[PDB]
Amino acid sequence: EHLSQCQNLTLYQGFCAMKYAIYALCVNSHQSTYLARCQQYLCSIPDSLCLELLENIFSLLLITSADL
Amino acid sequence: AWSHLPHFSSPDLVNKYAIVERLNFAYYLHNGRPSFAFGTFLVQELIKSKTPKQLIQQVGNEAYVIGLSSFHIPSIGAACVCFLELLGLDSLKLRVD
Repeated sequence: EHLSQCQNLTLYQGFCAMKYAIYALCVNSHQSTYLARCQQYLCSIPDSLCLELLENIFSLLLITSADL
Repeated sequence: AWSHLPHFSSPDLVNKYAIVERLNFAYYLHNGRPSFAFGTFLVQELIKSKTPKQLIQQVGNEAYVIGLSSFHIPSIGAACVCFLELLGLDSLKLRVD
């Protein structure tokens, strides 16, 4: 329940930080609030989940059309 | 699917983007390192020139392009003349330009 949701919360937080990061990334291609939106959400997230998200951001920094 | 923890050198990605470069003669010429320019050019290419006539003509075309690039600057022009002379071709097209 709540303890289970607490794990889901970091995931929900991960879910919360999930949308904001791409949205900043999304417009930045075809071309900032979304970026901080994740980053702010990223300031107060769990350990392994947020580390995974940062790795994903690094990937986004090291991606191309094939990686897309 | 990026299974391996990748970085600035993900092996599959590294293959996907392995793009290496050698210090081409433009380094010396553009700087202006004449005798070293020809010598390093030979070290890298003379043996590597499986088509010595074709490779020599290509290098000459490159030399002419480089020279034409820098009309005002003196040093580049002098380097162009020396490299053409060491090449083994005519020394009047670049000078005329």
